[PDB]
Amino acid sequence: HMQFVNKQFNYKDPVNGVDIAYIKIPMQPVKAFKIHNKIWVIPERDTFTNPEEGDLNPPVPVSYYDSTYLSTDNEKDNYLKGVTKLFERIYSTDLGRMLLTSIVRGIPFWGGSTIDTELKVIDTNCINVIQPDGSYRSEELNLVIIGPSADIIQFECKSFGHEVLNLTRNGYGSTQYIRFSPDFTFGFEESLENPLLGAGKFATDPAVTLAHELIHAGHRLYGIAINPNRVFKEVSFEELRTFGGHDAKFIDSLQENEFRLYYYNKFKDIASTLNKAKSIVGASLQYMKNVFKEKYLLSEDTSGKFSVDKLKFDKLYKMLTEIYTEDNFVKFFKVLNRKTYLNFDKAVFKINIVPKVNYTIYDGFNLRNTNLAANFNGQNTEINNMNFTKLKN
Ligand SMILES: [Zn+2]
Repeated sequence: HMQFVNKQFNYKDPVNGVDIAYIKIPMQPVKAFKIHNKIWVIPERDTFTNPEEGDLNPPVPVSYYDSTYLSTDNEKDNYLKGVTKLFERIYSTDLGRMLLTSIVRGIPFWGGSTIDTELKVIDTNCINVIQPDGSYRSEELNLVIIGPSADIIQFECKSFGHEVLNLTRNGYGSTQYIRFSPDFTFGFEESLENPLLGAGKFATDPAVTLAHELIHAGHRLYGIAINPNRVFKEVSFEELRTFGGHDAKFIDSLQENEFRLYYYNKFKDIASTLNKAKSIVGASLQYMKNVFKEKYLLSEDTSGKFSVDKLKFDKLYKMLTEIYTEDNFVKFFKVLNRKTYLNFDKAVFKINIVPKVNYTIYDGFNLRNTNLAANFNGQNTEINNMNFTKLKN
């Protein structure tokens, strides 16, 4: 049986109000599946996180629009089993296990109250969960995997903002929503080693596509995201960090080090908010004080802990910013991947990673004991054409 995903959810499965539920994104309800503590999956196209982006009608170099995708319960059960299977694959790694744990730990901070002495949740770091008796109760979560909006292949990580606070960047953190599909993959290129096998089309293992957005999710959960302002003469610092590898030192070790001490200080600001705290709204004040100490790897002192172990911050901060990277995950999955984010994808492939004969948790497309095992022939869209239907812009 499983390990990350508690049970095997079918979309047919009956609402129970706890892990199978109709919810409201903080509008009409959607069935949602709590695959793991703090992590839900919504197998719908995302019409909800954007008040403007409330449609799927076509209006970016590579794009793909189909208003009907993720419409049938047959699609939604598959979408769910895909994300599930992709969750298991990423968790099957020492890297993916550690990052999912940082993500489950990374509970968004209680910086909600105008009141300086008071801890309160921020409304947006919740969903409203309709309990079978036909009533709604707010539940905190860290992560939502949701299906895409109009552009099917527009994968991202977003979060409800604060009227004053930069939640993903002040250390607080915020509930994270990933528009993601295990139902599509993009083509990239590399001509192997056999010096040159011309211009072939390999497919991205969508476990990498998912890993990418989780690393963003982890960044934004620990409120250590880099301002999307910060770019390369034009590519996001946050993306270059997230991709990692040869790209990673395009970001100067100058801003690398100011970014680090800026977050150290926003951690200390957070450790003072707790100590100064004398009240709580809605769990125990101390229980909730100890979840954030667990989160920010806080210390011990009988007067009232307070201290940030600058040595322990360093190990968390780097784990999140410099080890949790797309490149490192590529070495673990042992797949053919982009050698840079500065790439672009060329083609869009319809895939089905659900049937174990198509894709596994341990090898993805590149199945053991087959031709797909050699030379990443699993990911090669010319050889494994039976697992990739090319589509256009
Ligand atoms: Zn990204």
